Amino acid sequence: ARINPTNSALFVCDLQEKFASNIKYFPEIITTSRRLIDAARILSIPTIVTEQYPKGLGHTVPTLKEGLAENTPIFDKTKFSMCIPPTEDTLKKVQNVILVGIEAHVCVLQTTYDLLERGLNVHVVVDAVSSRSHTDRHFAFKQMEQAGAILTTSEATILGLVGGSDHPKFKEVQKLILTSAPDTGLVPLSKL
Amino acid sequence: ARINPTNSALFVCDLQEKFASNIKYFPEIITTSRRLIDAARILSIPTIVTEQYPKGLGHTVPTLKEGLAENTPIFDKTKFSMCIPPTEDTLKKVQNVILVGIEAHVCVLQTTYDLLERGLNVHVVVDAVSSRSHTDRHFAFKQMEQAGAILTTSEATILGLVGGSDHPKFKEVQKLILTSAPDTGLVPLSKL
Amino acid sequence: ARINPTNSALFVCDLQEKFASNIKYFPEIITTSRRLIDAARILSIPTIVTEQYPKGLGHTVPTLKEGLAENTPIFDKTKFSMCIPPTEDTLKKVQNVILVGIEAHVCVLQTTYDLLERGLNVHVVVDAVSSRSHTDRHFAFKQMEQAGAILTTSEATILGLVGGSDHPKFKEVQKLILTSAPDTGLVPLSKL
Amino acid sequence: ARINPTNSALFVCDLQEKFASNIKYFPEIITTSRRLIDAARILSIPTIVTEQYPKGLGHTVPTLKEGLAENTPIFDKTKFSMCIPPTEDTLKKVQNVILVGIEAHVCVLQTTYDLLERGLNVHVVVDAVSSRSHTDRHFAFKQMEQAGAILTTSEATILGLVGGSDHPKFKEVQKLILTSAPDTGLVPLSKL
Repeated sequence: ARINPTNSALFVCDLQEKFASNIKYFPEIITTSRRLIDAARILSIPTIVTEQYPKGLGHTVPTLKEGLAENTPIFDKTKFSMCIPPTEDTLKKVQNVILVGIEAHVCVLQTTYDLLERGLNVHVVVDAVSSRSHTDRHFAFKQMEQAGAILTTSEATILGLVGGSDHPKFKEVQKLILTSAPDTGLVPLSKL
Repeated sequence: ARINPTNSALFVCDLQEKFASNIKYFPEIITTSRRLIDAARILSIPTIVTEQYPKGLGHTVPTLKEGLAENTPIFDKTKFSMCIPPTEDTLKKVQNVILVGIEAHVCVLQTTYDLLERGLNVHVVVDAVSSRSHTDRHFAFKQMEQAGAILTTSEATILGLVGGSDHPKFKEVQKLILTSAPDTGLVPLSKL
Repeated sequence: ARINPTNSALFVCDLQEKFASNIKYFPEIITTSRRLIDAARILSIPTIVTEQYPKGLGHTVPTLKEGLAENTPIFDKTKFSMCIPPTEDTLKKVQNVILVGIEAHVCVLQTTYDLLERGLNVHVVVDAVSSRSHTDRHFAFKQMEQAGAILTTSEATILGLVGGSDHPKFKEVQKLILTSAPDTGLVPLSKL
Repeated sequence: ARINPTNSALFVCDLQEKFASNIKYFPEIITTSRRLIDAARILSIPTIVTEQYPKGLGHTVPTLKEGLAENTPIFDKTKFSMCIPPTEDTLKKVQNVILVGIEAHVCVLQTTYDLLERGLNVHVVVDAVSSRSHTDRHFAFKQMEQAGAILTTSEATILGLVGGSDHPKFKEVQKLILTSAPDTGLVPLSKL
């Protein structure tokens, strides 16, 4: 599974502001999710944003909306998976889904399962995906891996999409990754 | 393997009183196993409970018993695996087994092996499964995933079973997960 | 792969005296390797022991020799893999090899590759296998896992062989695991 | 996948001067990469070196060039993968690639994928591979192994190539591994 700007879509899973206080490393996950949003906008990659029950949970964080392409749709849902009817038009035109968003073990995991069933490759951006619980997040990644999803990072994805430093949009995406993505406790303390 | 209340069974492995002093995170595992017992009762999911040598090892912890459906069967065994004659008819009806309890590397692991041989999918609830030794538990999970068992968490499992906030039993199961399941030392301390 | 006393052999890899100063958790690995030596003797499981360059690295630690049955051969070698001509006949009569010993990333790993090629299932006893370096040991397990070897522990293996407390040899092998196996730093320290 | 000096090539990717201050464990990785370069020269294993945009990033670190086998090609590139036309003839002669170098999640990962696509076995030397970010490096290895790359270590590789202590070049390669390769924090802390 080799991602490029013409065979991939970005899915933004339920990144709503009323979650903030519960989600682990939420500020970092917003920062890094915005990088992927910008990258998708620069690389003309179709972006889908969902919102879980926005009547109670509010809408997508403003900063993320501000990076979205002019015609990016935002679909509301009560089903955990992002694979709802109005997303299928986008899904027919791509072979890869890049996934960011929250409750890795719920909406991100169920989405991942649905996309894999449909024969799509799923690229989970671990530094842009989190849960209320560290354990739920930790094992969400394992379940996604077991099922065949690629566990990747923001900088790996962004540079993987352009393939080389000669890419027409390399300088634009390089600006987004000038500083390393903020740490989200993914790397264990080292044994001496 | 997509779990729902109609294609799954809950298996409760040997969570007995005399194990309290020896099993790592025993109190936590009891709390979290009870959540899964409750979810199964709510969603009409058949529950099987076993006990190993109940005369020596005690009976199932009261907190767990108190959550069981009116006619949930409790079977005693000497075999490590829960796949014993009295459980065979339950297994014939289901495609998935949700697994909690102890002897992670013994009874839980051997149960897992036996179920996979029978063609069942196994969903090991890591935050509800433990051992006397941290090392035994850690590599039990690795052995299960190697064998093809799914390493999942209680909250992932509960919400996975309902699939969305419009499920008629969503509000009932939502009570079970109001607070995150207690930590059982599954996530490594991270470095900067 | 389901291990039992009639389908398995124990392979003891190069647990020699001069490694004592240059192996992480050497005393712990000897203690635990002796447990598997004991279990194999009790259960009539054929045991094969090797020695690499005994003139320059010393002989098998006395504790381990004392646990071997009256027969049990000790083969010297210069090749890293324990798969030398004298071991070929034992391998033909079994489907599983339980593996303990040192140079996880060298002698243990190469033995593992050779055995899997011969069509044998390999069960690596992680709490009885080590290296001079933590990194070499850590990724040795990952390499073994990748090739299809099972990463197991001493108690999991010993109890896995008997399958229940009604087994005629249960109480005899239970003696070997009354106390948990020594801790060889294999579990990540966890975040609060 | 059984590496020997006659079926293998060493790929050194983008270990250049301007990366020195922007790569975790750069000095360690250079020391360890030099061990593999020396081993390849000793064992007459074909070595290939790439440099990414050497106009801006400078050239291969002097110490590494000092050890290179006599007729070693060094190719420049802007594409992240080492799999460029000039490397094709080398790759048609081998079944195994040993990989060291930097942007674990960029050059090394992209090279790894390209190599695996060509039906080559990839041996990733984890103690000679790193990134600017720990998280990027950590998941680089995960993505590599998901794709089928072997995560190995320098000492495992050197000794794996010779097969035994009676190899005509064993004493020569043994000098390179007299001390353990410098630690790069790859093993999870288990005890403070």
